[PDB]
Amino acid sequence: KRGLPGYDPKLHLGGIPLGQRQITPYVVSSTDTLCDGDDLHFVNNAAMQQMWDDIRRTVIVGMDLAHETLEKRLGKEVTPETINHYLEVLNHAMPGAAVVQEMMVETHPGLVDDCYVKVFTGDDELADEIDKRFLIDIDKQFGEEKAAQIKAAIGKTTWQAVHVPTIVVRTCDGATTSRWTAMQIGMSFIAAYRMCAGEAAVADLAYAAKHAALVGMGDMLPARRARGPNEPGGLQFGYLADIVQADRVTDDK
Amino acid sequence: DREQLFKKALEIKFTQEWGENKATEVSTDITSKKAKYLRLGTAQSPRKREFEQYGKEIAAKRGLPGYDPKLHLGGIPLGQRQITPYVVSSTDTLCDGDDLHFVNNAAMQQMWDDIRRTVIVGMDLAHETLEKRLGKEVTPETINHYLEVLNHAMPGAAVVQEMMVETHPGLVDDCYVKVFTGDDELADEIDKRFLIDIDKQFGEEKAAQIKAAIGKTTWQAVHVPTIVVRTCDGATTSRWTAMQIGMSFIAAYRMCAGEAAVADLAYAAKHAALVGMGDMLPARRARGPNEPGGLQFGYLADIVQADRVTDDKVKASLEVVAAGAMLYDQIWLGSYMSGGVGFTQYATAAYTNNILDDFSYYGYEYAVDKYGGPAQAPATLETVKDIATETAIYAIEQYEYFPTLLEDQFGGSQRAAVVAAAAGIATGLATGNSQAGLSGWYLAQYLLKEAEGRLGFFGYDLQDQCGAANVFSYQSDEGLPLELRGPNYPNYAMNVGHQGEYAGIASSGHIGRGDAFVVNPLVKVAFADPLLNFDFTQVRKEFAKGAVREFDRCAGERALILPA
Amino acid sequence: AYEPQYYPGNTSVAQNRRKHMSGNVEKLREISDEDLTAILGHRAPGSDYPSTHPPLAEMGEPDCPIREIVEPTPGAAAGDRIRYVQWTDSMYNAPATPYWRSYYAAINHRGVDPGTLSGRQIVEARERDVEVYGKMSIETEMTCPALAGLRGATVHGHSCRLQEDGVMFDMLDRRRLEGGTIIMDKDQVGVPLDRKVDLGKPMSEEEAAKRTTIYRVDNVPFRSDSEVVEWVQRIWELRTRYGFQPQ
Amino acid sequence: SDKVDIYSDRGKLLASDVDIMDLAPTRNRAIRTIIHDTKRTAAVNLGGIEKALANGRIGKVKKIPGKEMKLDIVANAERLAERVKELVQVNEGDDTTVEVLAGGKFLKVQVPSARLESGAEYVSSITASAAAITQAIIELFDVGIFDACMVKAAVWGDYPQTIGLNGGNVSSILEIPQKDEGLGFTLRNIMANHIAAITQRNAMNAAALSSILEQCGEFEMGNAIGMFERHQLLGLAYQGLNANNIVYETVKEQGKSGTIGTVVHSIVERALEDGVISVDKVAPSGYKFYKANDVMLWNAYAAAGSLAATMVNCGAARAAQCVSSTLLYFNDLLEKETGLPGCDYGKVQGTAVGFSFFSHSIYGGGGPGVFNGNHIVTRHSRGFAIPCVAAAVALDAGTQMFSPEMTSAVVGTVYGSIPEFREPIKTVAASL
Amino acid sequence: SDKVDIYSDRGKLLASDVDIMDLAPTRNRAIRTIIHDTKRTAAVNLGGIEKALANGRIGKVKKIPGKEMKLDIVANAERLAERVKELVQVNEGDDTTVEVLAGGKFLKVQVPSARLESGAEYVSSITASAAAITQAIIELFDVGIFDACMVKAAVWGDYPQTIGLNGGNVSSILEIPQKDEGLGFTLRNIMANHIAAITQRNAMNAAALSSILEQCGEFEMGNAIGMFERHQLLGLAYQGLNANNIVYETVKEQGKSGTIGTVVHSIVERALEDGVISVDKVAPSGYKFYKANDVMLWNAYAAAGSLAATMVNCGAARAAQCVSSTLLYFNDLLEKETGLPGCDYGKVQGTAVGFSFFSHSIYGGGGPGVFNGNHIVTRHSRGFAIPCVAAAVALDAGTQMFSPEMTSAVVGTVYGSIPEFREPIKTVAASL
Ligand code: F43
Ligand SMILES: C[C@@H](OP(=O)(O)O)[C@H](NC(=O)CCCCCCS)C(=O)O
Ligand SMILES: C[C@@H](OP(=O)(O)O)[C@H](NC(=O)CCCCCCS)C(=O)O
Ligand SMILES: O=S(=O)(O)CCS
Ligand SMILES: [K+]
Repeated sequence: KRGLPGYDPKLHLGGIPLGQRQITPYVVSSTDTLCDGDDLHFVNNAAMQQMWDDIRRTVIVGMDLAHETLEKRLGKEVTPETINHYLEVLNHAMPGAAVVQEMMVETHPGLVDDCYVKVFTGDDELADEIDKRFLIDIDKQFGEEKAAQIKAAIGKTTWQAVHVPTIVVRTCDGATTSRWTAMQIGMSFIAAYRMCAGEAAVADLAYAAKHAALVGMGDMLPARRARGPNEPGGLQFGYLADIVQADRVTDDK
Repeated sequence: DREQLFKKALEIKFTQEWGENKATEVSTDITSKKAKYLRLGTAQSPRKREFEQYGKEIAAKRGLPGYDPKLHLGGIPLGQRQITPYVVSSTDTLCDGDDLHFVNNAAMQQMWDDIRRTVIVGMDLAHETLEKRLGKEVTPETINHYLEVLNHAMPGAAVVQEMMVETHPGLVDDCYVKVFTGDDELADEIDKRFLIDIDKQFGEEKAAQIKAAIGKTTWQAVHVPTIVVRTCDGATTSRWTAMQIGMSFIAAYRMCAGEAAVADLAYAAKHAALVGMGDMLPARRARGPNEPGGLQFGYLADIVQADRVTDDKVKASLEVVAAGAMLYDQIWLGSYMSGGVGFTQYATAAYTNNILDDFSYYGYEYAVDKYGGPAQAPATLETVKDIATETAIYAIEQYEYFPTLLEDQFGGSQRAAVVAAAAGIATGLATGNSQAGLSGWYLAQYLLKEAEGRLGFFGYDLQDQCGAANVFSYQSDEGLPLELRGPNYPNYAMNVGHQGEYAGIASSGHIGRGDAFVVNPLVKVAFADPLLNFDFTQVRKEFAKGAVREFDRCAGERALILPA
Repeated sequence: AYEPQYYPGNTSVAQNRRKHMSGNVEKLREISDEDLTAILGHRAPGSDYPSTHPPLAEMGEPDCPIREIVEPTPGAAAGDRIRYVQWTDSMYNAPATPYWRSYYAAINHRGVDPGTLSGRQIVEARERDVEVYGKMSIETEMTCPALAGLRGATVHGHSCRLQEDGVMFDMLDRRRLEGGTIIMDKDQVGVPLDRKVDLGKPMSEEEAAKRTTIYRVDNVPFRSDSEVVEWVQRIWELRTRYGFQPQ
Repeated sequence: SDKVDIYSDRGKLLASDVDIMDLAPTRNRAIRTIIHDTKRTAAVNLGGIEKALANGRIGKVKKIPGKEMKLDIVANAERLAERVKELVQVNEGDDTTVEVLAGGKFLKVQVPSARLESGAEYVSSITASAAAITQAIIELFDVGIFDACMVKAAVWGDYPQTIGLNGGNVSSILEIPQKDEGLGFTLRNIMANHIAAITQRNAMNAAALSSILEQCGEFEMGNAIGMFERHQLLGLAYQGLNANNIVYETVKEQGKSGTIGTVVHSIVERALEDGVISVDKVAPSGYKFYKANDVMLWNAYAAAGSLAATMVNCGAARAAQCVSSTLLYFNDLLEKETGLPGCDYGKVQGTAVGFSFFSHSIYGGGGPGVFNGNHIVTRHSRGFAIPCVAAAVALDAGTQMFSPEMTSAVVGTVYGSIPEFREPIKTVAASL
Repeated sequence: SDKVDIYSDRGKLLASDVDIMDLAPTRNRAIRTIIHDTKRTAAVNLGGIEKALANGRIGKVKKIPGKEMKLDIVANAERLAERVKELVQVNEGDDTTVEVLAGGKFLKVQVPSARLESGAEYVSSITASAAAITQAIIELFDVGIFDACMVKAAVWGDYPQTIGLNGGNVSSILEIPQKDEGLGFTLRNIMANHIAAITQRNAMNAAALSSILEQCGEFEMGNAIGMFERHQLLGLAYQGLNANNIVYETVKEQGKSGTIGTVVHSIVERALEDGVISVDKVAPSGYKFYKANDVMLWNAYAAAGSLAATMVNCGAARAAQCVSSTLLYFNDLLEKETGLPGCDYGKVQGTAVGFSFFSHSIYGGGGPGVFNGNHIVTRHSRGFAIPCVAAAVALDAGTQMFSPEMTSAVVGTVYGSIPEFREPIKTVAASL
């Protein structure tokens, strides 16, 4: 097709192709799946690419400082009703859809249906008032002892588990995620609380989402292997252990 | 009387029905200041109805809602004003503005991937290493064998070890390496399948200029797989390239597969003979090489190839503006540095409805008549003041003669980018000096502010108010020729409606002079290649193909490894 | 002594720009204090201005020589919250232009935070101070109630074609021409009010053309005000030269 | 030669007939001592170390279960300060200092000059302090081999997985060198909130300390060579050090009823009276185009005016946010009033345009307090914008969420305890 | 208290009964002067500026057609040096120096102490020099407003689009602070090729200058506090400064027929004779497990041994590449011979494992000359690996593509012209 060659097994050194020794498959441990080693190359395995994209496209952003800005700086009341309305607006806006301006052009929802935001809180009274569609229920997901340990560590604080579109981090990079997240959090607070769409208090919400209440997957790397946040090099080993969830559903240590 | 080039597009997008917007009932006169507001909302737009329908399916499937037009502020959906299409400039394609959003346009994503996945790596130092350390002879025969090996290995296939597992060629068929050289004797012996022939791709004068700049040196134009840069990042490219160059030298020259001389080839490929698309960015907007922020404006001008195939100087400069407005405002500022709905129309203002074309042809034609021709006007502040004022005031008045033009480019930043790009490009083409063009851009910005009593968005003119003083400054972080400026030049690091237009201005002085390239002849030759997925000779035509979901050279999909 | 000159030019547009800058603007309509509070949407009409409630660690007034010689505005002295007044002005000869609403505020009002954009212009200030500004912004010739509108969000319209009735489009329909007068029955962020606020008659096309601070090729072309074009070129040239060498 | 009289934060004469060359970062003894102490002083948060140990916490959200250690750090602050001094000092009786502050919660550590003289940067203030407190705690509480890594994490945070001591308890008025945008930006990467806290919210001293640090940064950047030395020193003297009392007297004259615009008119009147500007030509309408008789001195008057306008406008509202619009409209209106370029030939106005945007939008930035001379939004002017931001932050009366009391408690207590930092105008004039 | 006798590069006594505390970067006057001159000295490549101007070129491949300005620079080096001195100096008669080198192609610029005292880092050596030469050329050729940007590009390169002066013509022995991996790495980011070129390929002086800079780096990192000060100073004295002539005499004894292994045996014999190690216990086979009577002194003998083995092995082949394997197998065999940990408790051997890999594979690195204390491959040891790399590079007779003659012509000429850099052992001993 190209008039320029590519893969050719005979270009292996000496014109001798791979497989002079028996080519054998692999059993993926704990499964009955038998596959070629090439089927486990990250390029040829969509589950592997999607695992990295789900990490890359995620940040966690606190709500408490944003709610405090609304109450103290603007004298606005924050209730379960305003939070629930904010979450509906946020799940419409986060994938790339408009909420304030006229004549906006938007992302095709069919290309960004993996994008959404859920919330969790260590405040049980607030957990019982949040719209169940958006809640990660700590008591349901973890055993009684583990749920208590999580709540004691988190305290009475509320957080947004944000997952920006996979197509965005694939076109761009992991350092896009916290910025993409903050832009649509900002738009959703403006629309849901009927703020001025661009006043001084909006910059406090931006600083909270991008910096003061941001919990990304990893920080930047130094000049020789320069990369911004949310790249594999910045992912601490304990973060990967906390991303994986097998310990939550099996007692086999 | 000169017929404005945008009138045909305004007639089509405003007075002819698009979807079910009842355009003939809104207004049939493109000069009328009044329009009948029908407030049709979502019903008028097949595109917004497609999004609404997918939003219902998504909410139902996940049990967690998504797109809903009624979640717009006040429960009032988009389209209270008539929703109109855009004509992609220089084409007959009419599309919705949503079809030009980078997320919804595969041609735009593929343009960025083709840049991101490219580096240029010299061969001379590698060949010298083989001669000095191993006493190996390098000939056209050994080079041609090396290039066959390299095109098998580069996509992710093995050449030395036993029991290697490899990338599926069907997922990486966009990956290949071509070569070019300023050594005509060597060029005539390279296997034609891999050669970028400078004499065939460029005219006699431009080919001679490229060869004189390159000298008798040889280079590899490497394009790593799109799937790799999408899974990973731009900083992967030079490393991926060096790994497979190293393997190919080992196998093709029968070196020891891992001896001290191999490290010299690695240092040559990764650092000493590497020519990437851009360097890293500082901590606040940290990124490694080959990201849009590191792409100098002159590099984008050399990546674009319209000037290589058309003698229309304005057209060639505006193909650079289209590539830059899309890459720098939509992908870079609108996603890497922000995100969400983003900045589609801040960029489309510079590549739709033949508006920037009208203003730029007007200014350039004025300058050709007055000063004689391209690159004949003196490079002085008197010339800049003349051309930029004439072009800017003409452009300012068009928004007033045509209320539909003003409604199309509804944001002041859109008007500022287009008015100033025309003034800068006309000035650059006329003087053959892109720095003169940049000075003209800032004068046009100041004229527009006093004319309309407004300029752009809240922070639009940080760089424009800094601008006039920093064009010719020689102070540490102020002075720099425009060709070497880029999205990391301090004043330019944050705001829409400037970067892509600056890429056009950077190109303008060089296009005016008939130069083969702007800042890097190696980049110019590397992208003068029809095998690249994106056609860099026709940027706007490619964006139009992507808009109507007809771009058929999108790389990196995983359909082959997903269920049917 | 020094007599301010404000801005160059000799056309009606330049004269109107100096009127807005100097505050020499005619009063054309009246708005009651409660109707102004209702349309701004910051608090219930007739209610007292709420105060800020900063943490204990920020309550202390510091020993500062500047605080001792700069008198607080009434709003700052009372500790009012920072609130805003945001306007959108048609490019079809609305009397106001965004930069000139900001110059009016910067010259004539103390303790203000003006912001200029193409489709919106804002002033943030201590609430009672922003209401004093807001009253002048709406009662004077700086506003036509049809060609301009208070919009704290969804501002689109400055550059749109006018409606058939001459009113500038508003996606949220906060104000409209209802039976011979402009009625605003939603606050500046689109929340319906429990009242109708009468902003009076629109300006005629001729009055708007005579009172506007915007240049237009079909009214007072920018090209025709030679001193303004000269002033731009002079600032551009001197900024260019001094950026190279400040001498 | 250029001479000035230096006036105090209260408009009183401190020094007469001062050559501006003697106020330069490269010649003035007080400025050199301020920079020396900026580089050698670091803060150890003992209260933070105690909480990090007791809860097995690293920074704001990381927590490793099972690593808790209940050590009485704050109650042993004096004992630990003595050991930290022994470890940080090079020789007995050298210039090392360790002072316990905030009831045992912090240590102000000043490393000896010898550590800076044998190092390339300031970072030994952080590394010697962090290593010293880590070792002192391990010794005092006899921490075993398995648990010392938790003391290490409580002090140094995520380092070396992170480039710096992210989530640690050792900090400085300065940030790590890797955060510099370019060459010579270390002294520019200091939050305006830090300056206002250090100077006790005295707006004149806040502008002075910021102007000193910004101009030390401009000198280190290479922006004060040749004719540009005079250019930057005139700005330092007139904007930063109240030369000829122009800033203070303009603010006093305009303090009761003045606005951004009346400050513009006052500055034009003064520049004309002092012979800095003159009428160039009169247009047919009567508008007077002015010429600058001394361009650099006109720039300095516009820098002084930009600060005086900030004090009048932010002072009247007692609200920091007004600084972004004040810097924009003082210079925009100055150009429209005279036909001459504004401060820094459009770069103060340009900085103010982006600064206004990034202090009122969704895209980034924040309140005025988070900005600094190394911030991408506010770096563009040659040191003439951040001194106004520092004064504006000082003048705020409870409008900000991210106030100096929230972001700068440690730096404010530690560096604010040093007189040269608290009273920079007085210190500079006295060292002549 | 620890005492040593310092011996020269030729094995001659220079100083007796020296307390190792007096050799510390924080106390030794010669080391403090070396660091002071490292920070204040920069190189201006006038030859590079000339070619860049004449061809409109920026760096190795960028070229802007139509910008050629064929200015005569090199032949005017003395006139330009005089003007650069006027611009770089702070006061007449201060400690600024400007010297023309390499027949006009280079200027050695030493900025006055005042620029470092009012700056946070060393970067004013680059910025003052770059601004000075840019201004001097604009003046000498009366360069107009439109063309000055090309003089700027010829000197500063792509800056500020790039973080540093990428493709420019002003450089230092140091790299920009943004390239540091962590805190205290600036003095560690110096190519081994630079050290070997500066010291004129004298292997002892190459190891000494590298050891001084590496240990200044370890001190700035916070790795020489408390008990670790003695640890690093013993390594500096025995490996870097030929303490008690152990390095020189081991190399002399093993120079004719010695190998990596015979150097291991010599070091074990010497450590046992000097009482540094003793038999701990004897296994049933007769194998003797040794104990370290002084762990830090044993570490220092293993550091001296690592260097002596490099000199014997790389010296015999006259080939730098042998250093990576020498550092690995000297320490691996030392552990197998004694049952005691090797130099830096496995970190010299570990550094050597990755260094061998990254000097013989496709993945990165290069020849020994490109490595440095800040390089991710070779940073791991606490300053005990790069001094051996510098000696190995010096001993190479022509096997390398990326030799000091290719990568370090500017730095080698500029800093090599300074005696303290050329002869560091002699200079350090003489300052006692
Ligand atoms: C909330 C802000 C403040 C802010 O920080 N960003 C906003 C909003 C943001 C959102 C709007 C998305 C939404 O509707 O939900 C996005 C798309 C960025 C994002 N988060 O994806 C955007 N602007 Ni804005 N923004 C734009 C513009 C503008 C123009 C619109 C004026 C008019 O008359 O319509 C004005 C600035 C100005 O006056 O100059 C403007 C303001 C504003 N812009 C005001 C909202 C104005 C309002 O209340 O209606 N943008 C433009 O001027 C054209 C391009 C357009 C951008 C989308 C695109 O490029 O397609 C969008 C760029
Ligand atoms: C200012 C800075 O943000 P912070 O103040 O660091 O949060 C920066 N953003 C930007 O410059 C946003 C640019 C794109 C959106 C605005 C287009 S006008 C960034 O994220 O690094
Ligand atoms: C050493 C360094 O390379 P350079 O010496 O800087 O070229 C670095 N590579 C790596 O560390 C390669 C790691 C992956 C391949 C080896 C796996 S054992 C990098 O590219 O930044
Ligand atoms: O309104 S703002 O100018 O802040 C942002 C426009 S996208
Ligand atoms: K990617």
